Amino acid sequence: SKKGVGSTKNGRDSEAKRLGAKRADGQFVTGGSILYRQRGTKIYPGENVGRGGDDTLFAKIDGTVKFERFGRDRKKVSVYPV
Amino acid sequence: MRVNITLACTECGERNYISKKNKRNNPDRVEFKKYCPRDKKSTLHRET
Amino acid sequence: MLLPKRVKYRREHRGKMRGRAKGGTEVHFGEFGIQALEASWITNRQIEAARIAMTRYMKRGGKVWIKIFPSKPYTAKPLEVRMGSGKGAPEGWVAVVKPGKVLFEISGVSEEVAREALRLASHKLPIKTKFVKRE
Amino acid sequence: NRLKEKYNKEIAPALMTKFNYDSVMQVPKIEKIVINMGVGDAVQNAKAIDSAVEELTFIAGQKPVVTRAKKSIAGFRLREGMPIGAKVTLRGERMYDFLDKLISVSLPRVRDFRGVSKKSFDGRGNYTLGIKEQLIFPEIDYDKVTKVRGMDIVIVTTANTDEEARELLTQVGMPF
Amino acid sequence: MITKTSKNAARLKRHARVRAKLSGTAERPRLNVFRSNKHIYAQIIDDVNGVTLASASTLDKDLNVESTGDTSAATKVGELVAKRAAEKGISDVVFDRGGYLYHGRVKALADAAREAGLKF
RNA sequence: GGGGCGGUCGCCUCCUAAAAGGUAACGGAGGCGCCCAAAGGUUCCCUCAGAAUGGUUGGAAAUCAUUCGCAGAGUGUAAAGGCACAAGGGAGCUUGACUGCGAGACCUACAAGUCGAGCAGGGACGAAAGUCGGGCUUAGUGAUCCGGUGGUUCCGCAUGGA
RNA sequence: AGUCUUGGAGGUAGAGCACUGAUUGGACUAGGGGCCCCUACCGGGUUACCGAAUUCAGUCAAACUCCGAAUGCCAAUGACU
RNA sequence: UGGUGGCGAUAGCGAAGAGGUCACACCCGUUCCCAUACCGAACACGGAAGUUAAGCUCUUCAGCGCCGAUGGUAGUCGGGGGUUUCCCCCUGUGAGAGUAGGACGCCGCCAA
RNA sequence: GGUCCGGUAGUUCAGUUGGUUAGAAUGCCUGCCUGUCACGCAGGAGGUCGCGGGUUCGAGUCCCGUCCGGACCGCCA
Repeated sequence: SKKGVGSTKNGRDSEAKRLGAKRADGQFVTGGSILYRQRGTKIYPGENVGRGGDDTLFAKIDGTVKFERFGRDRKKVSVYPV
Repeated sequence: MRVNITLACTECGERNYISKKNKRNNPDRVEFKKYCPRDKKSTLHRET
Repeated sequence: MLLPKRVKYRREHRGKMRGRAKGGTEVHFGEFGIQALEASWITNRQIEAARIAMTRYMKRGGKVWIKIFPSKPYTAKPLEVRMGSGKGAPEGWVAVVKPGKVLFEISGVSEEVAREALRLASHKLPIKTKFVKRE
Repeated sequence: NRLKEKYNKEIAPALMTKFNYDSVMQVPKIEKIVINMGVGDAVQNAKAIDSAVEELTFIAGQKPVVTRAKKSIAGFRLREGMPIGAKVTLRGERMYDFLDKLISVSLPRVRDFRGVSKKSFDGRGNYTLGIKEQLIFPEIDYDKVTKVRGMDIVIVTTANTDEEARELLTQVGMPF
Repeated sequence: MITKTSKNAARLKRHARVRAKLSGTAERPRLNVFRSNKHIYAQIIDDVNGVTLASASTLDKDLNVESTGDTSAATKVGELVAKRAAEKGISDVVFDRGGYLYHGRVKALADAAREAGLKF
C-alpha cells in the first residue's frame, strides 16, 4: 500500500549572484577594472577607486591595488599609482 | 495603476521620451522640461 | 516534560557531537552531582522520569537541581510512508549532552542517600554515568 | 518688564545671598514659558483646532503652530496625519509680559482658587500648570467661547533642582 | 541647567560635514574661517602635508580697526590674506566655510578674496 | 525515491554551503509580476525608539516640558549587507527619472545580465568646489515573427509618383 | 606548475553572550490570587500562593556573533626544481 | 594659550580639583543685512556691561569602557591506529571569555 | 492518510467581501388584550465572533497553526 504527503512549498531560491574580490592585494590593475563586487558598503572606497551605483568598487587609475584597515573595524580599498 | 506615456512638445512635434504615471495622482496632462535631441536644446515637453 | 514555551523554528538540523561539554562541567549549586561520560541525546521523558525518581524518593530531605533543557526539537516522518517529500512533523524535544556535563545536583542531603539515589536515577538515563562532588 | 526689572534689582541678589553661589550669573533664571494645546479631534470636529489656534493667538502674544501628531493610534481613531493640538513658545520681554497677566489677574479670576499645586515640579526645576478655563485676562471677547478647555502651561528655568525653583517662584509671585 | 550644547560644538559637526566633501591639495589649497565672537581668522591650508601656507586675522599687528570682528574687518582681512597668498602666489584655492552660513562676514571675506584675485 | 492523485514549473533574500567563488534534493524559512511627480536631482539644517517625572479634556498610550538614551527607531516592500561624517528626518529650488557615447572590467556554453571612470551638446542645483545618465543595494519581468503608431537628409521593378 | 618568503579577502571548526531568541537558580520587589472588616476593597493586614521589571550566578542555537584559526583560495617578490 | 590635521577610545565615560589681563566662551539688544512651518536660545546682526558658573584648557585616579604575548588547552593541515554517529598517537599549527600588565593621550604646521 | 469547506444572539442563517458599523427571524422579558390560556398588539436585552499566534492605524471578516465537524479521493497489479 501507500500513503500521500505533499505541500513542501520550499523548493525555491534565487539564481545566486557572485560576490567577491577579483583583484589581489599587490595586483596590477587597469582603469575601470572591478575590485570588489560587494552588496552594500562592506568596504568603503579609498583614493583612486570609485563607488558604483550597485555599491561596487572600481579603479579609476591604472596601478597597484592595496587593502588596509579603516578605523577600528572598517576596511577600505585603495589604488597606489606605480 | 501605473500607465505608460510618451512625451510630446509644442516647440517641435518630434518627441520620443517615455515615462510612467498614476492616473489618480496626476489626472491632468503632465508637463516636463527636457532636452530634445533634434531641436538640440531644452524645451517644455507635454504628453500625447 | 519541559516544553520550551516558544522557538524560532520548529525544525532544524540534527547536528553532531564532538569533544567535551562547553560549560557546566562540574557541580556548581549542589553538594553532589552526576556526570555523563559519553555523548548522546536526552529527551523530556528521560529528564522527567529521572527527576521523579530523584525527588519522590528523597521526599523532604532537600532540593534537586537540573542543568539541562531540551531546546532542540527533533522530527519524525509519519509512520508507514515512503521517505522524502518534505521533512516530517516535530513530535519531541531533546537536549544535547556532551561528555563531562553534570546533569543533576543535590543540596541539603546526606552523602550516602544522595549517592544511592543518584545511582537509582542513573538507570533511567541511557548513558554511562560517574558520581561527582564539589571540590 | 516690571517684573523683570525687579528680577534684576531684588530677586537675584536676594536668593544669590540665600544660596551662596560663588559666581553671580549662576543664579537660576526662567528660560521659557511655553503653551501646549490639545483637542480631542482624531478628527472629531475639524473646526475645533481651527478655532483653538486663533483663540490661543489672542491669549498669547503671537500665533501658535499646529502640532503634527507623531504616530497613528486606533484607540482614539487618531490616524497619523490629522492635526491635533497647537503650540506657542514665549520668551524675552514677552514671557514677563505673560507672567505679569497670569500672576496679577488670571489665577485670582479663576472660578475658584486656592494655592496652586503643591508639588507639580518635575524634579529639576521645571513646573507645569493645568488650568481648565480660558478666562486668563478679562477682556477676551469671552462670549465667543463655545468649548471650555483651558491651557497646558509649562515654565522652564535654569534651576538644577526643585528646591531652588520652589524658593524662586515665591518672590516671583506664585502662591502655593 | 537645561542642556544647552556648546555653539562651537554644534558648529564642529557642520564643519566636519562640509570638510568630508573637499579639502585643499597642493596647488589647490583650502581657505578656512573662524567667526569668533570677537575676532575673525583666515587660513590657507594644504591637507596632504598637514601644514598651513599663510593666514590672516583681525588682531594682526597692523591695519587694525575698532571693528576687529565686523564686516569691514572681514573685508580688510580678506584682502590681507589675498596678499599673503600673493607673495608666494597660488592664484587658486578651494573655499571652505568654517561650518558657517554663507551670508555675512564670511561673504565679506570671500568677496574681498575674489576682488583681490584669488580665483576660487 | 514505479506510475496515478497531490504539489511544483519564471524571478528575488537567507541557511543548508565544508571561513574565495560555485555547489543538489518533492531540504529549511519568506517575498515579487509593483509603488513613488515625489518616497527622484541638488543646496542647506538636524537626530532617533523606549523609559522616568510633572501636565486636565486624556487613560497604558493623543498633544507638551526636563533628563537618560550607539541605535532598540527608521530606511516604500521580503531577507541579508550597509547607513547617525547619513543612505534616517525637514525646507527651498529644480526635472540628469538627459542625448550621443564609453577606456576597461565583472558574469558567462549561447542568449543575455552588471558596473564603469572619461569625452562632447545642452541643462538642474548651488558663490564655488563640485553632484546629478532615477529610488540605500539586490526582485517588480520575457525571445523571434507578425501587426499598429510617430520621425525619416534610405530604397522604391521603363521614367515621375505612389 | 610545485615549494620557500611577503601581502590580501573570506566568518567555518572552536569559543562566547556584546546583539536576536531559548533557558536554570538566588535576591528583590511592581502587579496579581489571599480572607477580614469597615465596604463602591478607600486603604490596611493578608501566607512565597503566583509573580512582571532589575541585578548575582549559570546553560544553549544552520538561519545569534564583541571574537576567530587550521586548511583552501587570490596575487607580488625574488630563490630552487 | 587659540586655530587647523594624522593616529584603532592605549584618545572614551566617570569622579574630584585649578584658570581667564590676553585667547575662547558665556553675555548685551535686534537698528538694518538674515530667521524663527511660533521665537533673536538658533540662524545672522553689532558691541564688550560682568563671569570663570558652564564650555574650553590643565593636575590626579583603574569605578566603567578600551588595549593586551607569554605556557596551557579546544580546534585543525598531513600521516597512523581503534572496540569507529565517535575516540586516540606523532611533525607542525594555533582558540577566547584569564590573569602579567599599558593606558584616564601621542605626533604635527600658522597665531602667542 | 491526503485535498477542499466551513465553525457567529439561547436555536437557525446573513455580515464573513467592504480590514475602520456586529445584523435578520425564532426564543426570552415587560406591558396591553382575554374571565384564563393561546393567537395578536406595543415595546426591550443579548452575543463581541471555535481556540492560540502573527501583519496593521485598525482584524469578525488578512496569514498561520490547534480542536471541531462536513464534502471528495484513497487506484494498477
